[PDB]
Amino acid sequence: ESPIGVVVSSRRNGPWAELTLVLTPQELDQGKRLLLGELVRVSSGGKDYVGMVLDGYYEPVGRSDPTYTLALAHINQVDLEKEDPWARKEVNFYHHRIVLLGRVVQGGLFAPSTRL
Amino acid sequence: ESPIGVVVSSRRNGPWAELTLVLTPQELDQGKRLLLGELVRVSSGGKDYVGMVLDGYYEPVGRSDPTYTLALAHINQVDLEKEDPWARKEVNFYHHRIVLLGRVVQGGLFAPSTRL
Amino acid sequence: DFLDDLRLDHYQDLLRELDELYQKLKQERQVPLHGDGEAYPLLTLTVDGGEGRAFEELPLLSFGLVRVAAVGVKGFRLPSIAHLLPGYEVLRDPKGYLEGLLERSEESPAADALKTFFRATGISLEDLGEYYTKDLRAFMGIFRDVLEWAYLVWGVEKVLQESYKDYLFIKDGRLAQLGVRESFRSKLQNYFARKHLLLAGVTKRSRLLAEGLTSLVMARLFAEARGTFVLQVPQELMEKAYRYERQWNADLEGAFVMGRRYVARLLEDTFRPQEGVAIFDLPPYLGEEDAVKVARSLRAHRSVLYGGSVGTVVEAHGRASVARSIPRRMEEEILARFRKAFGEDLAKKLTEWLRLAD
Amino acid sequence: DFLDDLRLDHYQDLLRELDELYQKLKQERQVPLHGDGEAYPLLTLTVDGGEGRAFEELPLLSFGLVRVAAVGVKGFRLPSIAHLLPGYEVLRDPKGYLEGLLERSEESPAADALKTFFRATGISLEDLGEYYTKDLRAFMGIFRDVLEWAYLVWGVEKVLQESYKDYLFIKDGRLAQLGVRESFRSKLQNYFARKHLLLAGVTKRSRLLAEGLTSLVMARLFAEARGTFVLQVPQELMEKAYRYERQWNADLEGAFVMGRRYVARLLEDTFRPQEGVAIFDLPPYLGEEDAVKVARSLRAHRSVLYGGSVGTVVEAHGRASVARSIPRRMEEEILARFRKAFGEDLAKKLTEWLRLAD
Repeated sequence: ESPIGVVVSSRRNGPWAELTLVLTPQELDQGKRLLLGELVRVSSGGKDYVGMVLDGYYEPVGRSDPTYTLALAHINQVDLEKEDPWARKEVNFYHHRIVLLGRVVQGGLFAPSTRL
Repeated sequence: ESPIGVVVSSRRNGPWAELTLVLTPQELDQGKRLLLGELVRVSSGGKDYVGMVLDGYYEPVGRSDPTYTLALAHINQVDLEKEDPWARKEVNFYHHRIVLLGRVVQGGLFAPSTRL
Repeated sequence: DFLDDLRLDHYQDLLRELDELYQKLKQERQVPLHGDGEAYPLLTLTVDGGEGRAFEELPLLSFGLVRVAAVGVKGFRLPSIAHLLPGYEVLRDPKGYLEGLLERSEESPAADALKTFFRATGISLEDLGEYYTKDLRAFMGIFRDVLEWAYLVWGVEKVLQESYKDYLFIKDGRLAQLGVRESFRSKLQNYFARKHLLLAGVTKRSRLLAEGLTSLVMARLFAEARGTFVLQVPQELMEKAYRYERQWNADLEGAFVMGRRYVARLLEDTFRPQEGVAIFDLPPYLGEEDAVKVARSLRAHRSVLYGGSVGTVVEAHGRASVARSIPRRMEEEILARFRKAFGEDLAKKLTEWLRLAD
Repeated sequence: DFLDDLRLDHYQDLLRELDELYQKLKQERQVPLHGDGEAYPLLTLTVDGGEGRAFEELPLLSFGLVRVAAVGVKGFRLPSIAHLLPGYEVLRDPKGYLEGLLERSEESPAADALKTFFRATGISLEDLGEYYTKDLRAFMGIFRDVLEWAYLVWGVEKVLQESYKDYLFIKDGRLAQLGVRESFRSKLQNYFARKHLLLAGVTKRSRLLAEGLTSLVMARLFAEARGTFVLQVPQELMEKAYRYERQWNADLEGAFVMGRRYVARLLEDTFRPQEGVAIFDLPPYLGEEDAVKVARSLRAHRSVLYGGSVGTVVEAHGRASVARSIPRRMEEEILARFRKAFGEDLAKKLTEWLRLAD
């Protein structure tokens, strides 16, 4: 019943509204993932929308160097599962893109896309 | 029976999902290399994937200027191997890209690509 | 005249000491840092963010940036102190404001810690010297120090009580204190010795030229060495640096560590000559076995973030360095209080001049 | 933690004072920079990089970055001086190093300039005091000043001789010197009065550390005013500024200008409040008529490059601040002389000392 991640950006890409979601290190360790093409609920302004997952990628969050940190933790036999919680807590982020297909209103009517 | 390198990034590039890994100076000195078109095994979440080495390139790792360092090493003679061991350890990184083809599940069934 | 006429004098002799000083380090025994042994839980002390943007970006009035906190294990952290730092008008009598808080009938959480530190070890205002009364930024130079010292003493005698037998204390900085007047550190040494405390303040990376010629020799010992070890710095390296910082560093009257200095390497492979090293100092009443057990405790908490830091040190920074955009946040709040207070139109005049310059 | 009752006592007094400082500034008449008049030719003195890259990134030995030069009209510039400056080892006894250069039988042009300065006004080593003996940084603090002071005298009595009567001398920075006894200031002051030298310490430096609460009133007049004007700041503002700056920054004993401070405006439209302003000092033996003529000379050479600078100041900076990447040039050249000198292979070890770290 809790939200999946955190929304950090939104825009309109052509005829479709889209938003970017970020999964944090605390959520990923519990096994929370988003499949591609999966249907999710988007809550905004007290109103519910149907969204679909399109893209997923990895991007650094904040001012950090994931490559150097991971290489240094690799040349040493450092098991990031449980040896170094602090290093794992700044590099375990993931980004997803979600389109807003529309919404359900009245008694099952589908309002397509959105103007808001 | 050991990982070849360290995985530093992942994303979806079109209809396929690929990842980027780095070979460190320590492993490159042992002759560990990857061939283009080679088939490798990928372990993630307890599951095994078939990967194919697609591309390889060079990119600076950390705060360093490989061109300046190599140029000044060459200008002043300097046999970098037996004279400046620490100069190679900051420039001897290589990057490889691996696409995920699918998984082998059940008793020989092939599951193509991945949504995860 | 373009760089010509170098006329360099004898510098081979300068390298002669460097050669023989390295031989002394090689003579010193190295205790291997194996993974098996006993270790102490950590309680890292950190203030951070106190200096901030100095005054040229701060409003210069009610410049509240002092914020000292601590962290423990995975949630054993103590409540943070975020002392309200007043304006310059009340600081025109540097002794006046401190007495107004120490002698105040009601004690703030910051005032309680300062009061607690005063009667725990008998610290009097005559022991603080005159550096805090020298100038304005000089007052904040050692106000943070006593606040940092108070945060350690207050937690021991008020928050933790008797259980200080299984918690290693880590201080982010050098043990040595400046502006002592030979009494601030005398009362600190015997107070710690009587309680047999385990205060081992680490500096991890130190600085490029925080020391004199010792930083050069220390740098090359680490790179040519292999694996993990514990090394006690011989007094000869320390003796040279202590007398030098007067003629190279700032007004550093009082720089020798209150005890002994130990260095260690936390990572076998580093990609760089000086990565993975940790420098920490111990009180004089701690021996080799105490130092080895302390070094093993740091290795169990080691991390790979900047250069192989101590881990709990950087975690404590995130809990005590909440400054970010202080000048924008405080300026809007300051005008909010001045608008809702008396006048109700003097604030409009105040904005007219702040927006003009500075 | 958070705000937590930041508390206030009284701030109505601060702007009550600030209101009447601005009114006092309006009392004096704003003498405008009239388009017509007479102006002297200028001769600008610059050092621009005496400290430069300090010592941290420099090889720390033979860190000679002093480069004092000058410019006249467009091409009347005098030869520059690149005075030699050995490393920390040779000047380990700072008093001894100067004596070996002052009392040497053969004096370099850089040494002759310092020697002529000492002989012209009778400045002894006791007049310098004891600040440069405290630290290597402190040694460089006043060496850049005396070299600039000597270079000014070096051109008066050797290159100009009789011609020190139709040129206005512009010196970067304030007409003040810190770190020396009152004898240095008193002897220098009366020496200029005897020769009636024209001099102006143009600063234009809108720093917030120096010139504190005074700047919060200076900015009000500059922005509200119109056109080009020259104003004599009342001594009351300097009395506030001179005394207060002792209690904010480091050992700034001695900040009063040797005379009176004048502010001026070089541009009418500026896009910003503090753009186009210029602050210059004058010796006490020059009146308002001389002050007006000095401002006309500065305006006749004005430029729009950074904030409406003086033009000849920035022009001489390009001719006298040729540092760029000094450390790369110094390390390779110093090591070049090491090989041709004794050893020819100890430099290989010397590189190993530096290659690993610093």
